[PDB]
Amino acid sequence: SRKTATELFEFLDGLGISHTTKQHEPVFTVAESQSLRDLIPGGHTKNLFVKDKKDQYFVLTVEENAVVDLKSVHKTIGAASRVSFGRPEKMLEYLGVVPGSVTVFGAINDTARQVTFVLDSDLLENELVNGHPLSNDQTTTIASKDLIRFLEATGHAPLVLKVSE
Amino acid sequence: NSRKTATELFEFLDGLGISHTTKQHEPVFTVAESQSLRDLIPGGHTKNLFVKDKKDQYFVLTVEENAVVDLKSVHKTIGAASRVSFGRPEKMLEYLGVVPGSVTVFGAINDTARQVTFVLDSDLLENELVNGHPLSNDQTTTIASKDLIRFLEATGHAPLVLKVSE
Repeated sequence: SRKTATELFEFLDGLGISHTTKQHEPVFTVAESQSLRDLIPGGHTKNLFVKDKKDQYFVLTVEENAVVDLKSVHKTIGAASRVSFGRPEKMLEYLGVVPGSVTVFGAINDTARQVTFVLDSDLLENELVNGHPLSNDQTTTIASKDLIRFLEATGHAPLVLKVSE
Repeated sequence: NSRKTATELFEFLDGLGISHTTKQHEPVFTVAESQSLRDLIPGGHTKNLFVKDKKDQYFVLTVEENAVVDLKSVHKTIGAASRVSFGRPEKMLEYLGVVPGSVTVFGAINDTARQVTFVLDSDLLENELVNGHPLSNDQTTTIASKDLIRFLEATGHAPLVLKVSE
């Protein structure tokens, strides 16, 4: 069963992870999305859901303005081939999210631990990081060190690697 | 309000003598799927910021997909009256004939009242070729960067070519 935002917050509370959240209308355009980010301190995350030819799945979580070279990233992350995008059926199955609502907090839904989470080194140089708490009408801030603790608590030992250009 | 079809756009470009090529594709939404698609399509890929100032002067800033615009300062570069604010969907549809998820520099063809000032980032125009959705997000169309300027001019939009990216 996919978790709700409330269930995510409760899980963070049980872990002793502090969080704050802004409620907002979902945003879509380039200027409106940026305008919203600029009101919310911290690194804002974006996620690449990918796989290799052996059907090993990864989420690469990077800062919003970072660029990943999809032709080469496999070599950094230990993938079996050049990566391909993961299709939505496995994205739903594993992370409980749909396109437009992808979030690193989706780790909580991957109870079979099919996804390897990679966190970009530069992203974690931010004191605070942001993602949607399983809903796109909220943005939640946690400490970057607590993102690691969150992932570990869901059974996902993250790889911290430089995947951004 | 004008809301032309992709066909109408192509015919307009044909009458201008602007060569175009288009890739048909399912619409893409995720980060990796969008990037994978861009990597198959040569040229600079465009993204657009639809903004206004306190005097309700509207602008479209068209930049390369991986560029960043400093929204706190860009008004000084483009000659706006104040720090800019995002343009809301009503006016975006009224002027450009586009909705969220389908914003495109080709929407200039819909701005028949010429309410929007188009600004092209100078770095973007160093690409020989540039890409945008031809008024539909299941296609991506490539034209020469100099032809993007010709297209804008033809629609009655003299573009400002300025460094608006960081």
